[PDB]
Amino acid sequence: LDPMGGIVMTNDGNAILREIQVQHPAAKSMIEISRTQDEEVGDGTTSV
Amino acid sequence: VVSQYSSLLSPMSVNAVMKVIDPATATSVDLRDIKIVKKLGGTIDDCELVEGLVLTQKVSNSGITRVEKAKIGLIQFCLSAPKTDMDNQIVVSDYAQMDRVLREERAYILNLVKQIKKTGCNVLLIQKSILRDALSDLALHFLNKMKIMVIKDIEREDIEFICKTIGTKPVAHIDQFTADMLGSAELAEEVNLNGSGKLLKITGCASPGKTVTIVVRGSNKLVIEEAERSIHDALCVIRCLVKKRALIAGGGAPEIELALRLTEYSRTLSGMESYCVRAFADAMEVIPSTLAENAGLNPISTVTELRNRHAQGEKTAGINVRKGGISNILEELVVQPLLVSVSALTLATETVRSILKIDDVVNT
Amino acid sequence: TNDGATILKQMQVLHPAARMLVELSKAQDIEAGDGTTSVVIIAGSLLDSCTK
Amino acid sequence: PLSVFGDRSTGETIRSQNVMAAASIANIVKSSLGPVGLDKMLVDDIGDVTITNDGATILKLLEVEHPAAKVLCELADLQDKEVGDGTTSVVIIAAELLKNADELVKQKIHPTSVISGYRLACKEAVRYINENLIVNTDELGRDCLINAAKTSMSSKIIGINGDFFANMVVDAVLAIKYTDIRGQPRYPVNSVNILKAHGRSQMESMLISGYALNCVVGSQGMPKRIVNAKIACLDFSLQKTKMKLGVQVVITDPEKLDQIRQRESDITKERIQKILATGANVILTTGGIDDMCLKYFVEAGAMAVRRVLKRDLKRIAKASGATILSTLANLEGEETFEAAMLGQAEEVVQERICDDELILIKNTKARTSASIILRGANDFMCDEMERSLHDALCVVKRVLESKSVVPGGGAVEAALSIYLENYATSMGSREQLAIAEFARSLLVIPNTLAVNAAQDSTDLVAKLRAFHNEAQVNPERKNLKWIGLDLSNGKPRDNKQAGVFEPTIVKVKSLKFATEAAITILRIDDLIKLHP
Amino acid sequence: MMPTPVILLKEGTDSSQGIPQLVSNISACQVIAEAVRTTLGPRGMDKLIVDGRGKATISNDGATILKLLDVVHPAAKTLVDIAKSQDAEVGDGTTSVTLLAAEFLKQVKPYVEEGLHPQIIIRAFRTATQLAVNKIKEIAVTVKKADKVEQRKLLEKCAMTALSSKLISQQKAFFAKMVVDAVMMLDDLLQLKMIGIKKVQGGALEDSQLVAGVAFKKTFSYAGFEMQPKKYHNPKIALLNVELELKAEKDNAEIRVHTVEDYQAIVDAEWNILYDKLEKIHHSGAKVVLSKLPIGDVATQYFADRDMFCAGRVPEEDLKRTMMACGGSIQTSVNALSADVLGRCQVFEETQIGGERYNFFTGCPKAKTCTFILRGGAEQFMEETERSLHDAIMIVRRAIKNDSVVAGGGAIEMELSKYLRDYSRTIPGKQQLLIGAYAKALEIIPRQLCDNAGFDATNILNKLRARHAQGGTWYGVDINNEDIADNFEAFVWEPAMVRINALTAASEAACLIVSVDETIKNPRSTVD
Amino acid sequence: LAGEGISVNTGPKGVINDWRRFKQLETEQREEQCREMERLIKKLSMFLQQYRKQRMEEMRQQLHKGPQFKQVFEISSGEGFLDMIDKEQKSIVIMVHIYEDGIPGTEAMNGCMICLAAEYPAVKFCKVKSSVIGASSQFTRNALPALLIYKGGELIGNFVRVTDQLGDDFFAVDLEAFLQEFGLLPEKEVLVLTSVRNSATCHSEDSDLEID
Amino acid sequence: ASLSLAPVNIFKAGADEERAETARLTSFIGAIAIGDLVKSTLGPKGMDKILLSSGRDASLMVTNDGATILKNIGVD
Ligand SMILES: Nc1ncnc2c1ncn2[C@@H]1O[C@H](COP(=O)(O)OP(=O)(O)O)[C@@H](O)[C@H]1O
Ligand SMILES: Nc1ncnc2c1ncn2[C@@H]1O[C@H](COP(=O)(O)OP(=O)(O)O)[C@@H](O)[C@H]1O
Ligand SMILES: Nc1ncnc2c1ncn2[C@@H]1O[C@H](COP(=O)(O)OP(=O)(O)O)[C@@H](O)[C@H]1O
Ligand SMILES: [Mg+2]
Ligand SMILES: [Mg+2]
Ligand SMILES: [Mg+2]
Ligand SMILES: [Mg+2]
Repeated sequence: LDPMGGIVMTNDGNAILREIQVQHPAAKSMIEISRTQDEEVGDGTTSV
Repeated sequence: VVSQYSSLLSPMSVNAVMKVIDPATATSVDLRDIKIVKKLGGTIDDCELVEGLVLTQKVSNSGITRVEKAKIGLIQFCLSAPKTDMDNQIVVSDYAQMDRVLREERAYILNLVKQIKKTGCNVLLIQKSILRDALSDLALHFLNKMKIMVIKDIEREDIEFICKTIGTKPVAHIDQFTADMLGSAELAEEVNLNGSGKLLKITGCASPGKTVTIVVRGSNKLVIEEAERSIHDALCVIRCLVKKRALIAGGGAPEIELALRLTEYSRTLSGMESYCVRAFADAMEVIPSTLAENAGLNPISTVTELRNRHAQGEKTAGINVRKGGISNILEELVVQPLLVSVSALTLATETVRSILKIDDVVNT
Repeated sequence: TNDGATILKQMQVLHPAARMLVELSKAQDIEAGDGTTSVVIIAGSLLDSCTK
Repeated sequence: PLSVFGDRSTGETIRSQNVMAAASIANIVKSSLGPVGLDKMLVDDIGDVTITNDGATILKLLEVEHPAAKVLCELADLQDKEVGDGTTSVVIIAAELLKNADELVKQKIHPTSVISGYRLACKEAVRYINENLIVNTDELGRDCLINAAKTSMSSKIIGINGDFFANMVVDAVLAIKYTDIRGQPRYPVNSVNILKAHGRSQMESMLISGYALNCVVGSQGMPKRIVNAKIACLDFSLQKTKMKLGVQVVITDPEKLDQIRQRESDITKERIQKILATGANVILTTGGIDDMCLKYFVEAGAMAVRRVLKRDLKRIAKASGATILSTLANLEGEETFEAAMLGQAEEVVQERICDDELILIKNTKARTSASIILRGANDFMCDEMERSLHDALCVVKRVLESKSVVPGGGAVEAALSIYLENYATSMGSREQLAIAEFARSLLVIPNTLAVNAAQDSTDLVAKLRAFHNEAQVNPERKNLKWIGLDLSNGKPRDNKQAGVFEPTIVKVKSLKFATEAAITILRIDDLIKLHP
Repeated sequence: MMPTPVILLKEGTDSSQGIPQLVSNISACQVIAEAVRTTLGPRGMDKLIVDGRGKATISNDGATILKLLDVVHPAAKTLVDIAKSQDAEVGDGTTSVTLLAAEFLKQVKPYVEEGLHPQIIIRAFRTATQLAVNKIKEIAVTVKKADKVEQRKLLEKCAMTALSSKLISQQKAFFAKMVVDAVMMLDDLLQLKMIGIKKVQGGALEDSQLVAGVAFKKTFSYAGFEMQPKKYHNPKIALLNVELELKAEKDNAEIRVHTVEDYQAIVDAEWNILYDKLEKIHHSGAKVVLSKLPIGDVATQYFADRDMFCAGRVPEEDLKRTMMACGGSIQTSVNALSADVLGRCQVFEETQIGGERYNFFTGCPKAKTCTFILRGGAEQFMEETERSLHDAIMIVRRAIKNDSVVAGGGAIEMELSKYLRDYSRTIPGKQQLLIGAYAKALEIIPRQLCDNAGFDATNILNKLRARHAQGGTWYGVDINNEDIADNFEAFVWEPAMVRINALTAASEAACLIVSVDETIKNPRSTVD
Repeated sequence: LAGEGISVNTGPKGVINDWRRFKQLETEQREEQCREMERLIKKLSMFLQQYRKQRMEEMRQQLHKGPQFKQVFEISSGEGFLDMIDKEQKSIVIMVHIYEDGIPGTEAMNGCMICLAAEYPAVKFCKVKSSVIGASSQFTRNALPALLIYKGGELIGNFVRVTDQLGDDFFAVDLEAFLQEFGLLPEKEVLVLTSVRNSATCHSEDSDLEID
Repeated sequence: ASLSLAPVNIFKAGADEERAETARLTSFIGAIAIGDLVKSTLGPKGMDKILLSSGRDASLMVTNDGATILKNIGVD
């Protein structure tokens, strides 16, 4: 449930992790890892 | 705090004062002739006594630095498009007029720069301007192409100091800009302070003026401020030595001598004024007590020893901190000018007399 | 700082007598340039004697 | 009685408060020293995250209220600015000096005596370092530079990859060497443009034999690669010509308006044609380029890059031999562009780096430049890599400028402590104690190194001190001066043979700055804190 | 850290562990120590502490100061506890224990910061303390003569040394003689309740006196008391635990009569009961009557008619002291008042002391009790005088138990430091550093003495160290002469058990503080 | 009761420190009291026409692209609000949102600010509860949803009851257009996706310099 | 110096102290005010006063007696 009101239905790892807001900075590091993996090759987000 | 660096600072301050005055026929020192420049970084051991001037402004004409046999010129007009004092406009009603406007602006700027260059000038200082553009990019480019250092944003209040140091005469219009109104210098370079900033140094001036600049360095800002204050204290001491050239011992010797002699003077008097003068002497006896304190010595024993030694005839007997006791201080090289103790005594007595003539307080 | 004038003028003393002593230190700095602590100490001791 | 609108602290209270503040600052960064040190990870209460080991960065990000702690913070900043290494070491040394000096003061030793002793100890330590502990790099070759870079990068996120990172750093530094007047080869670090981009692993970081730009071509019609580039560096926007404030167009005959409007763009057309007629292939400008001039470049099949940063453009112009042109105006009042104003390079491309593109100017002629593209796992790791890389570059610059190095791993501190302890007996009576305390305080660095490794600090430092005492007593055992600490095994080791080196300037500047800060703080014995 | 939806401990639990919390504990102990730092030595200074109610307690005793401080730090309470322990077991040295413990902790703080295992420090302290105690027991001075004059002089010197740190130090010889006499008049157990401490406002310190007998304040005289004679020259005292007044026979008693004759008989029976008690007391030959329970106005007038003295509601401990001094027995019944249970004193008198009336029982030749009557200008003055006299009395009692003394002024501790350093110089070296730190920490008291006196502690300490090293055992700090002197020859004597207990308690506190590594504070419940 | 001409001497002088003690506190309090008074009371007393481009603006407004999407600054202290509005450069606009948890008309506003923050990095969108500021009872009860706008240290936005001209289903496009109608949103700037970053610090450049 | 006009405060909150000037001034003002109030009710042609009790009872009396006038007034 997007905070702007939309709904995102997916099993892609990058979108799911991007839509989540976290406070612990280690979680932020992991989310940035997901984003980097998505941008570099476009697959293997959940795997990484 | 600079007691450790005194071995460097004290000759520097003495030289600085002796540089800006005539050793004979001088009755005062204008300390505004000794400009203090504070630059963060380094240690106080890096303090310098540059005899030219130091400008914190950066060189606009990047790519050219360290000119030798410089002919510095100081200008007070602007190197930009023409602009009269009264409000002006240029009306264009033809494309040829547009082309001519651009061409004529270029030609005017080029003529200005060529007239500056024809005089042999190679360093240009430009006074700061607000209403009009002090230095257009076109003029800067032309100056660069003619191998001239350009240094803009010179403060108005620094013009007198710069002219007295370098020897340049300010030029407020291009018509009067001639060779005779230039300043000759041996070297004018920009030096970086090991990553702590860039200073512009003009060292070596034909017919140098009576000004010096002291560059203060330190690890942090607080010690630099304190070093500046201490250097100013040394300069003020030398100035006090310039006028009323008299010297007395330090170490609390004048205070204890005052206490003893004024005690005798009070004993020669009678009435309530005898008590008042006795109190005055006892009050003057406080500085030797404070000096004996703060040093680990016993204040009472040290003060009594001072009084006894001065009664014996030792006028120069004072508190010695190096040997942890009392001894002659003229052999400890602890001396101060007379117009320090005299001034302090006179001003303190005047202030006390003023305060004693007060008997009420009214809010407002 | 160790300068007497700087110490005195850097703190708001709020008392009229203290303000006049601050002005005294400033004047001593103007005429002499040092002894700013000594002059204030002398004035304080003089007034302390004036008490008795 | 005072009637001062504020708070006053006097005597041992303010001294102890200052010492506590300095000790707190030291203890903040004490855990990030040495190869067994570990990084910190700050949050800037808006979600921003900064993972770092650099002491200067940590102390700069933190907000500090106590004045003495501030003094240590700008000490760290100054040590970073003047040297670029040993920031944590100098902070720790200053705080330990302050603590021991305050203990001496509490023992009813006058602070001025402590200050004099500290000054004498600092001078003698610098003299002893310069006379006994220096190692010349002339007889070492490239190995000393490599080992210095590796030592600098230990304790950083690039420590294990030192075998590759040190080679890259040394090549980058040697690529930008220049000898100035008076024949002193200066190495202008900060001319190596560090570019970060997440993506491939650390080992895929590239050292560019040229220059790297973080900008792309302005139009998609232009070619993305030119083989023999003739770079034209400009410092003015290429847009429609607009009259200045002092020029105003007033039309009384309508027949001239079209000519005016046409000239408004034909002026820039003519400027572009003049620039291009010289054979220029790559045009870099600090200002902007509108669509018309972009199309003009497109038709010529030439590069055009807008909004180029001034420093990057200056570096490119210096490397390629081009001259920055803020305007087209010769000394004849005309508008011309000489062909000699063009730089050259062996290739200019727009490569793709993790779904993004950047421009590489490969193998510029008339000067060799360098740039490093760091590839990490995310932004934080790239930032820490960049900070560590800058530290290594500064260390290599210091080593190459002044050819003296000293062994690392706390060998210098132990030797200084032994020498100063033996030397304090020959100066004064109370400054003797001050110099002894200075010597004892100098031992904090090996102690922190050992503690961070979870090893027996007491025994290890005792063995180090015994080795250095034997070195300083027996004339024929002078090879033991290099015995430092090996943190991996927790045993003393000859660091000179091992390959642990530091610039001498690091130790000298750290000692001087720490002594000055300790003297500055030790002067305070009374604090007035006025109400705001 | 993660939210962990169901947290382990109760919310608000505070935990601290590792080296930082131990360093914090050491710092807290230092803070506690510096509160009583300036109270040590003949140049000591008193401290004023005001509680919430506004009452001020001026004191020089370290234990009192620490008790009045509301310490809540778990590590810092150990110093207060060991101060209380030293006060309880010995009664003197309540500041030395705190100074020694804090100095031990400060000296071993650097090694704690280097990651040294605390068990090694604890073992080093145990070894050093055992060695120091053995050395003290070996070198303590004792006399195998048991001379009464020598014993009295030794006790007087010990009392003077104990008293030469308080505001009564000007009259320390006077008060030491008084204390020694009072203690020697105790019989065999040296009970403190057998020494009375009376504080009367007004008058100088030299006006304070010790009564070889018992004395107490006049207690709520009834009507007719001023008609009784206030001086006797060989009275017999009738110590009673009896209510001598007209009252109901019993709480549950009830009288039922149906004739006016029986009514009059009952009234006369009550009066005759009271008069029978009074006549039984009077016929015993006693002249002074003391009762723990009240004595009514009827009895007061009855005794005044017979030229007798009566005083009811006498405090129980005052009655016990009177019994011990005069040699009678407290009687709950007056049916058998034989000469055995009647006290006897040479002189009884009621005199005025500072606006109050006090009853004096002097001339008792077999008294096993005393009564100090202290004078001063303020209530805190009498309280501090009483505290100082309590310290002196405890010291004198301990010296009575065993007359083994060591020189004061830090001489014993400098000797111990030299011995411990010499011992530590012959061991492998991990323990050597800690034992040397202990020996250096033992130097705190002479340094504190010099600092309080305004000396230069470093020069005096160097001179003391050289003197002890080159030969000489009892060289301490001579406060008056700004120098060092043989404190044994200067009669600065101190019972050995004082230093023994000080070292033992300080070592125990330091070991306990060092051992702890984690501090957990469960949240306060019912703050209210 | 006479002698009213007291002309007090030193009482106020002798208590000058204690008088300043609470005078400075009162000045600090009335600082935020006057800052808030400028908002309270005064406004509390009371087919191109169909936006063809609204949809397409909505789709390419979903261009977070970079790292995460961040959140509006939450202010939990009135002094925090005062010393952040007092500080910071006055060139760029500061927008403040007032809200109370639970009341409708809030989540849509927060989403609109979140979407607009990406569009305009210059703006300083932030939100704060009315409880901490010290709003009046009426303002808390029926004036909570308001877009406070500050620029240059003075009020530029005078908007309360934003739902009246926006409803409860307004999107970021609606709020952006409504604000641009009054010319308060700073104009957009051309932006490109950097790799991640280039710069590290700014100091003495010491660029390349070829010398003989 | 003075008990009240000293840098350290020696009083409880609410305690006061009036030195020679203020003590004499207050004493004279109070005494003169009492004298002027009770006077004008003196001699054959003196007049009376109205005493309104401010309490709940609001008792009312008119008197020429000086003692009764001075009794029923709240005097500080
Ligand atoms: N080496 C010294 N030995 C003894 N007395 C000294 C020495 N140096 C300075 N003094 C004394 O200390 C006093 C204070 O001087 P200083 O603190 O420098 O300025 P100020 O007079 O304003 O306090 C002077 O009156 C001087 O006599
Ligand atoms: N290989 C090594 N073996 C032992 N010690 C080392 C080694 N490499 C570095 N050290 C030591 O670890 C310390 C790390 O210093 P560092 O914290 O990186 O300096 P800075 O204060 O600039 O961060 C250095 O003082 C160095 O002596
Ligand atoms: N006349 C004296 N000369 C030197 N030292 C003394 C003298 N009298 C007492 N002392 C020292 O004072 C210390 C005890 O001080 P005091 O305050 O009386 O008891 P506490 O040990 O509770 O502080 C002892 O260590 C003793 O050595
Ligand atoms: Mg997949
Ligand atoms: Mg001076
Ligand atoms: Mg480093
Ligand atoms: Mg005692």
